[PDB]
Amino acid sequence: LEARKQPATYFNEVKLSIRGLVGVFEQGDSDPRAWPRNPQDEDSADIATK
Amino acid sequence: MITCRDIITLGLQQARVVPLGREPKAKEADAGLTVLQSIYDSMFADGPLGPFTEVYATSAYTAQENERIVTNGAAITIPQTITEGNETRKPYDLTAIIVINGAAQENHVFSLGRWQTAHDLTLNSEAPLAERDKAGLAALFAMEFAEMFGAELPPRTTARGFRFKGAISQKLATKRDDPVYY
Repeated sequence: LEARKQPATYFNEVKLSIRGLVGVFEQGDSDPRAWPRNPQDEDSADIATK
Repeated sequence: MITCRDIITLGLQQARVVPLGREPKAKEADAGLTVLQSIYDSMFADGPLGPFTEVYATSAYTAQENERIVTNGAAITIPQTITEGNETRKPYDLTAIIVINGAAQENHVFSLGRWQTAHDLTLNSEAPLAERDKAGLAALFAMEFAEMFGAELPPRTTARGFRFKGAISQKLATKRDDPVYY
């Protein structure tokens, strides 16, 4: 392209498809949590989520 | 040194009016001088040697490119080298300079590393810009000079002379820049 004295243009249309797709994951973040499977002395053992 | 009378000898046997090997006489090679003067003088006035710039200075002025000097008493020196910011170049191919005093015109032209003179062109002095081709300048001369005689130039060599007139009307020899993609 430099031998034709032409600029080397590109249209970076593959950063747009990733930058808005990480931004969906990045907003809907999460803190962990433990679910006691049956409330017969298993909610007392849910100090784990703290 | 291609003299003026070599063109008139080549011009006349180009149009096949004098034979091969014989030279023109006195009355033939002295009417051809006044018409070969006329074509060189009608190229600096208004012709393919480019437009000119007016100037009027009564001083020790040195001439630029394409500038018609009309001073009355002065010392006008044609430059040999030009320094455009230490770009010490020679002048461009085929650019003329005119200096005009009271009644005497002195034209000039720079063709291939030398200032040709092209004024008061006698029968011994060299012809200007005939180093580029010799048999092309004698076909532009003899194209209309042959009409006073009976003959005329053949078409294979007439179009040779119209190439020489267009080779100095375009100045396309010097390389120039490419297209740019701006």
